[PDB]
Amino acid sequence: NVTWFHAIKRFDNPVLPFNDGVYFASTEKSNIIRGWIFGTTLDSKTQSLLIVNNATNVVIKVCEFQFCNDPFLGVYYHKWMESEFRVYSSANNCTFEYVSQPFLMDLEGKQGNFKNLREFVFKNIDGYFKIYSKHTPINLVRDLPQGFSALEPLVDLPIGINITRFQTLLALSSSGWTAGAAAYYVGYLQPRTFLLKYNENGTITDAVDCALDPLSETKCTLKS
Amino acid sequence: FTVEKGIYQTSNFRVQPTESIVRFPNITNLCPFGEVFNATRFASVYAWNRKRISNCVADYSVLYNSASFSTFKCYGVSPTKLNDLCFTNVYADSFVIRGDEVRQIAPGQTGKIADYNYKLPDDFTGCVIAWNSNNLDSKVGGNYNYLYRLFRKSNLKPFERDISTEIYQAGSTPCNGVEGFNCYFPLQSYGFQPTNGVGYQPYRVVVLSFELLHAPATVCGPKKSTNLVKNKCVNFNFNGLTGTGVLTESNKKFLPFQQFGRDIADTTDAVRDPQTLEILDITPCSFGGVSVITPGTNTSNQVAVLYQGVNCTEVPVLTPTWRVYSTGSNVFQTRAGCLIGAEHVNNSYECDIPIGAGICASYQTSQSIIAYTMSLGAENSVAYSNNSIAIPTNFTISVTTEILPVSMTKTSVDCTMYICGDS
Amino acid sequence: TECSNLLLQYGSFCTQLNRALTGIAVEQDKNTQEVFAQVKQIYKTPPIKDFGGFNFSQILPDPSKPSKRSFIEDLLFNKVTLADAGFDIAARDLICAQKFNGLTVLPPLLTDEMIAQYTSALLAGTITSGWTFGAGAALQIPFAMQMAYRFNGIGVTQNVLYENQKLIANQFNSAIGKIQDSLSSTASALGKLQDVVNQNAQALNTLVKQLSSNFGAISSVLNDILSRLDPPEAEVQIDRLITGRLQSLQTYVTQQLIRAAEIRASANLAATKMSECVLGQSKRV
Amino acid sequence: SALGKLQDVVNQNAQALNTLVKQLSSNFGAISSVLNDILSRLDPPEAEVQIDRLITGRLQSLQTYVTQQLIRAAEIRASANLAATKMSECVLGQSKRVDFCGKGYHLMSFPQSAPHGVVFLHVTYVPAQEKNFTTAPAICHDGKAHFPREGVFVSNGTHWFVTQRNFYEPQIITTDNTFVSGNCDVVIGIVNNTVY
Amino acid sequence: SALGKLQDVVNQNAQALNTLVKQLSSNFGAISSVLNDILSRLDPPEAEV
Ligand SMILES: *[C@@H]1O[C@H](CO)[C@@H](O[C@@H]2O[C@H](CO)[C@@H](O[C@@H]3O[C@H](CO)[C@@H](O)[C@H](O)[C@@H]3O)[C@H](O)[C@H]2NC(C)=O)[C@H](O)[C@H]1NC(C)=O
Ligand SMILES: *[C@@H]1O[C@H](CO)[C@@H](O[C@@H]2O[C@H](CO)[C@@H](O[C@@H]3O[C@H](CO)[C@@H](O)[C@H](O)[C@@H]3O)[C@H](O)[C@H]2NC(C)=O)[C@H](O)[C@H]1NC(C)=O
Ligand SMILES: *[C@@H]1O[C@H](CO)[C@@H](O[C@@H]2O[C@H](CO)[C@@H](O[C@@H]3O[C@H](CO)[C@@H](O)[C@H](O)[C@@H]3O)[C@H](O)[C@H]2NC(C)=O)[C@H](O)[C@H]1NC(C)=O
Ligand SMILES: *[C@@H]1O[C@H](CO)[C@@H](O[C@@H]2O[C@H](CO)[C@@H](O[C@H]3O[C@H](CO)[C@@H](O)[C@H](O)[C@@H]3O)[C@H](O)[C@H]2NC(C)=O)[C@H](O)[C@H]1NC(C)=O
Ligand SMILES: *[C@@H]1O[C@H](CO)[C@@H](O[C@@H]2O[C@H](CO)[C@@H](O[C@H]3O[C@H](CO)[C@@H](O)[C@H](O)[C@@H]3O)[C@H](O)[C@H]2NC(C)=O)[C@H](O)[C@H]1NC(C)=O
Ligand SMILES: *[C@@H]1O[C@H](CO[C@H]2O[C@@H](C)[C@@H](O)[C@@H](O)[C@@H]2O)[C@@H](O[C@@H]2O[C@H](CO)[C@@H](O)[C@H](O)[C@H]2NC(C)=O)[C@H](O)[C@H]1NC(C)=O
Ligand SMILES: *[C@@H]1O[C@H](CO)[C@@H](O[C@@H]2O[C@H](CO)[C@@H](O)[C@H](O)[C@H]2NC(C)=O)[C@H](O)[C@H]1NC(C)=O
Ligand SMILES: *[C@@H]1O[C@H](CO)[C@@H](O)[C@H](O)[C@H]1NC(C)=O
Ligand SMILES: *[C@@H]1O[C@H](CO)[C@@H](O)[C@H](O)[C@H]1NC(C)=O
Ligand SMILES: *[C@@H]1O[C@H](CO)[C@@H](O)[C@H](O)[C@H]1NC(C)=O
Ligand SMILES: *[C@@H]1O[C@H](CO)[C@@H](O)[C@H](O)[C@H]1NC(C)=O
Ligand SMILES: *[C@@H]1O[C@H](CO)[C@@H](O)[C@H](O)[C@H]1NC(C)=O
Repeated sequence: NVTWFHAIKRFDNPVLPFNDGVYFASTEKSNIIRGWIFGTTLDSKTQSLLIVNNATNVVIKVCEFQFCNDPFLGVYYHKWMESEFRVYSSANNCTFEYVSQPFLMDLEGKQGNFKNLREFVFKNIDGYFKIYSKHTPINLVRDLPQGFSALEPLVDLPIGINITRFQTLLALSSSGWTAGAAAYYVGYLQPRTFLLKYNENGTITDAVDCALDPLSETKCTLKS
Repeated sequence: FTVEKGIYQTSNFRVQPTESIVRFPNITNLCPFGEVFNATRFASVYAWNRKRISNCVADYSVLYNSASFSTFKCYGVSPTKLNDLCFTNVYADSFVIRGDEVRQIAPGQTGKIADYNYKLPDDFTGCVIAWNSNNLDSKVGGNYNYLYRLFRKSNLKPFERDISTEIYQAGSTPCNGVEGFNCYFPLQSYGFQPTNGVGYQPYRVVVLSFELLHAPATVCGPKKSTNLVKNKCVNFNFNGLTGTGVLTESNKKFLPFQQFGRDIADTTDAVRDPQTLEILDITPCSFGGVSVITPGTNTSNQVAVLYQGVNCTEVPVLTPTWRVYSTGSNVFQTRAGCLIGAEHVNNSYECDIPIGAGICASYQTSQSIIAYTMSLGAENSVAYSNNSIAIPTNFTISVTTEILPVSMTKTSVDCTMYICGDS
Repeated sequence: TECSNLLLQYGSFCTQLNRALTGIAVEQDKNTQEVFAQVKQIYKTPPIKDFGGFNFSQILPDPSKPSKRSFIEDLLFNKVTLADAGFDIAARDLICAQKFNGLTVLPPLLTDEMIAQYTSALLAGTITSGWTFGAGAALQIPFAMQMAYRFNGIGVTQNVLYENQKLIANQFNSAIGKIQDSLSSTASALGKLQDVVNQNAQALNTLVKQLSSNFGAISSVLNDILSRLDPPEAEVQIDRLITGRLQSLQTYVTQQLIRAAEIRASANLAATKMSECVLGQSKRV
Repeated sequence: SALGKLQDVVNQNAQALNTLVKQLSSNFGAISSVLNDILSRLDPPEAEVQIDRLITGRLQSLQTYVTQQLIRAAEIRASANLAATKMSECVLGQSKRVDFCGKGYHLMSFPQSAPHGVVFLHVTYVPAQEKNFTTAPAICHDGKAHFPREGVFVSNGTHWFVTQRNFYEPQIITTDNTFVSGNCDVVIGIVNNTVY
Repeated sequence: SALGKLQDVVNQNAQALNTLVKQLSSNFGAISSVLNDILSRLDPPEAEV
């Protein structure tokens, strides 16, 4: 069971729990939900993570930063226009800030056959935050597709803080407002044993959830 | 002192490493130990600060050699070994606590300090350093700058920091702000004064909780890395991962953040050199059993040696302690290993001393030990025809003996006597 | 060296373990010798295969192949497949996972070619000499006449064979062909032999995988313990590994001794079948 | 080395006992392998730690010894069962099982007792001096096919006889030596000859 | 006692099984043979020993 959200006035961008990791695959353009928040206060009280993963680079900003009630740019672009500036309320203090290579996701305007399955596994544990990622070129814009593809690790950071909650960051008056056509999933990770098939090349080609059903458990027991 | 004819297994042989190899990332900047140690003021126990240490070279010897520290205890590593050890990340946590509470700092303890403000894990690996700072941070009137959390709803998890000043209420009746019935300010100040007796004096404590050998190491020792040599049985040390084997370039694909590739038995069989981002194959050096082939001693004192499992080119290229047969001139490479001291012949005989893979050794005439392919028997073509029969015209009565074990010695053991002799 | 000196405090446990495994290895060569080396002359069938209509081409050696194995013998050697790695066709080091940790595989005394020769000699002796070569010198007898003796041995008059010799030869030739088809098609025919290979490979893998266990120590890697701890406290961690790894080895050797006993009983039965079913005609039901 | 089988059993048992006794000289991590020395030197609290190490090692030594003895005993039992079967089938009777009571055709066996074992003296019949003969499966006499009642047809080059097929004793081919079955048109290799 | 051979097999297996179960009452040097008692009385650090 993976919840489904509407990335829009109808800001479905709440402070969702980060129970031992989250899965955040999605297909969309402009990256809509570019940034994310991970911490325990998320209102400048503690060094709540402010990771933007914008079109340039994944600017890790784990600062005691302020996130207003609606910390969004409110850019009604292509309806490119801006309404206000609350994406970055204010930096009361900070703890650490890191900037990665100036990459660029495929958020650039392109729908066609949507190759924007930017599958991300955001996991935080043992004073670390991991951003396992994968760019799968899928063909269907509807609900999450069927297939298999392992996510390579992207970022590893010895932060050391304690995190109990998280929140996503949206960059996008109310009369006749066209709701954005963007959505994101929030899966949850729980302790589970998986039988990973490494091909001759060290790429995970298949996996078995050892607790999914009796047949899978039998495969796990036989290690085959 | 006398050995019968046969082949006997003797201490295994092994190729010793030629030389040592050290491969650490090249960094020169020292870690900010002076910042954590000689800081002007230390945070409170409940407000214990955690300063990260990374991307540096730490010379732990200087810290351990200073006598100013009243306590220097390492729980997962020895202080001497730190100088040669390459770590992933280090967390330097500093706080000031009452002297009596130093014991509670150790892992696996309990108490108000261990259950409200600062708790170590059971499996803690690191070093704790402390030293009295009464003269530095004590005043006659009471340096109340240092407080601790005495009241908390629930015990804190290990390495958990609590700063909220919420008024706890043990006896229900939840109040807030001003104190009152059952509700008091959680933080209480220490009476750190120079007149206070030992134990009550303030103590400055710094603890390192570095993680070990699980990820690409970042901080490590002030030991100069040596050159890289491959195709030779050598001792290697990649960021504290010591071992022995023969290096070799590999076609491996490590992900950017990967450094080590382990084996089924949890042994690293492929490494990434920290200085040059290349993957090397790891293989423990060649080994095998050593079998001595001998006829009876009273028949002769000449012997042959089998280095089983290793082809002979290695042997001229150790453990057995007698590298005198290496002169060779009669080294025979069998499918069971190299055989030294035995003359190979094409004549096939009945097997005398089995070597393996159809090879047998015999002592025959001038005298020498020979190695040959065993003969299964005399060739014979039965004169079969469709109208020919052989019929015996005579006979022999043969008497042959067969020996079969039937019983063995009846043995009884008194368990208590054997284990506990009249004790 | 630090671990090795500690291991000396356990006495001669290691010597017992090596001695036990050497007894097993030597016994395997004895098992093969008992079954196959039952003939002291290497009989060879004549160039002219006039055996009264009986086809033995599928069980006689094929000279073309580098190994003088019969057609059916080749099928058998293809059905059975190794599990971990080459035990064999190895032209170099054993090249196995177990090799890394003091585990080695010894080649059998008799090569597959030698065992095939023994089978060829036993087969050539039977079809050219009946059961005489097992009791003494091989006395040739025409195969059809030999089959007449076999029929008498089961209570059927020999005239029955001669008057049905052509039919009987066809049934035998047809029956042999079905064996060839069965082996070529089915896979689980040699389950008994595969089980032995799998059990030994599985036990060996378990022994090697047991080196990844802490057994209560800080780490399962001996070098890591030595690199991090000083001798005094290192011994406590080292001793935990010695106890667990020593227990693991003893468990492996005890199982091998019990498996070896089962294999020896099987080999003794095969040797009795070779003597009583191949070297003679058996009246045991 | 005639009685190597029996000697091996004695040696293995003696070797196992010696290994068991030699294990009492091992520290197993204790300060000393001598239990009295530990007691004389240390007090109960610290002595227990040292004594417990010896108990673990000594107990493990005993278990290893007993397990080996059980496995050896099973091997001896199988040998004893075989010896009992040989006694019944080779000594108390005549065995037609090939090679079960010696090489050759078994005549009789005699038992001899040996230390912790038994020795069987197998008496066998071994044909010695064979001769080539020409042979035929049947004789065609008067349009009838004659087969040997018990024996085989042989020819010395000119004449045909019947002989028992384990010892050359040629005899004239008569109607008592042979039996008739069918005509001469079906048997492959039949040869003309007179049946007296 | 006609079927002693069959009875012995039953007795040996039952006896071995009883010995296995009775072996759960041994301290083996611990404070008690009851696992729950150890957990209820000692903290995880000491309970592990
Ligand atoms: C994992 O790695 C192996 C080995 O690198 C990959 O092997 C593939 O083998 C085929 C052989 O036909 C290659 O196709 C060929 O390409 C070569 C080089 O361009 C060309 O000269 C041949 O004529 C043929 O067209 C294929 O390129 C090669 N793949 C790679 C990445 O090298 C294997 O494909 C990889 N994946 C798996 C599941 O094994
Ligand atoms: C194959 O066996 C037959 C029978 O044993 C042999 O034919 C026999 O040859 C001998 C001579 O060597 C004959 O003995 C003679 O007896 C007659 C009386 O009948 C006597 O007058 C002669 O002076 C001589 O002593 C024997 O009679 C004869 N039997 C028959 C039926 O012809 C034959 O020699 C053997 N063939 C070969 C190649 O060995
Ligand atoms: C055993 O029986 C006889 C013994 O002579 C042989 O088979 C027969 O050989 C004779 C020749 O003497 C043949 O009889 C003849 O037949 C031809 C053709 O019709 C005729 O022209 C002659 O005048 C004479 O009558 C006969 O064909 C031949 N076959 C049979 C079945 O009688 C031979 O020595 C032996 N054959 C066997 C099966 O044992
Ligand atoms: C069947 O095999 C018998 C051997 O076990 C054999 O008996 C032997 O016959 C020869 C010939 O007489 C005996 O030799 C005596 O005679 C010769 C010639 O004088 C000498 O070389 C001997 O030294 C001795 O003088 C053998 O001694 C004798 N052996 C026995 C145990 O009796 C038979 O001859 C064979 N029978 C046939 C028909 O071939
Ligand atoms: C005894 O049984 C043998 C197999 O059951 C049989 O061998 C077979 O003989 C036939 C005829 O020579 C071969 O038939 C075809 O094979 C060749 C191969 O190149 C083709 O080119 C021809 O067209 C051909 O007629 C079988 O292939 C052959 N099989 C094998 C494994 O050799 C013998 O013929 C039988 N012996 C007797 C005396 O009957
Ligand atoms: C029995 O026969 C074979 C072959 O030769 C004999 O064959 C008979 C059919 C008959 O013609 C007889 O006159 C002839 O002598 C013998 O095997 C032979 O042994 C000799 C020994 O020198 C060799 O020269 C031959 O190569 C060899 N041929 C084969 C196919 O093996 C055999 O010795 C003989 N046996 C007895 C007991 O007489
Ligand atoms: C047994 O073998 C012999 C010869 O080895 C066969 O006799 C004949 O031999 C000549 C040789 O040129 C062939 O032309 C004949 O064809 C053979 N006979 C037959 C039927 O083919 C003899 O036939 C064979 N069979 C028997 C029972 O002896
Ligand atoms: C801290 O201070 C003392 C002297 O005040 C000095 O001996 C010590 O080396 C200092 N420690 C560091 C890491 O600088
Ligand atoms: C080690 O030296 C090489 C080049 O001299 C350099 O590329 C590498 O970055 C150095 N190691 C580190 C951790 O910087
Ligand atoms: C071995 O040879 C010596 C001669 O030096 C002899 O005394 C001894 O009896 C022989 N031992 C055996 C078992 O043959
Ligand atoms: C075997 O024969 C060859 C020549 O055929 C000879 O050169 C060789 O030396 C012989 N083998 C040995 C080991 O001497
Ligand atoms: C033995 O190993 C060496 C490499 O050290 C190799 O050159 C040689 O071909 C090998 N010989 C055999 C028979 O495997």
